[PDB]
Amino acid sequence: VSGTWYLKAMTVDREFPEMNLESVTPMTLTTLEGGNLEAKVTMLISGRCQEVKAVLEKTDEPGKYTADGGKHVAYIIRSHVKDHYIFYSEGELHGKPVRGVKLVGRDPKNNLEALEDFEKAAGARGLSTESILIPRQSETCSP
Repeated sequence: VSGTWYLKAMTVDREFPEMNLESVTPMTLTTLEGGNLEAKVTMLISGRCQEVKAVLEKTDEPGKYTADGGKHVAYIIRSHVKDHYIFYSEGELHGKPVRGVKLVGRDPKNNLEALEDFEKAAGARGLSTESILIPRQSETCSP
């Protein structure tokens, strides 16, 4: 899964209306020695370019990862649709609990079959009434 991916869809959390995702850059996934994953992506949130970087540490359970010393737990399941993955995670952001589902794919273009799969995952996670944001794609970040 190493290489470039795109954040194609995501459930929006009601806990941080102060944080609005305006645009997102491509995502770079680099496979760490040991089975871990490094996800890098820059997000234009409320005017500022935030460079995000997460180190996903493997666990005894396939598809399950942790980060920030277990303070963040994530599940990465292959989508029924080729070149897509459904990402789910629970954690804390600024001391406030947060969880969401994200759709990532090799191609930035909208794929309705993948979106349907993503929507089914959001339903399974208990987030089906939350807003869904199909983010604007950008090659770079600039306010």
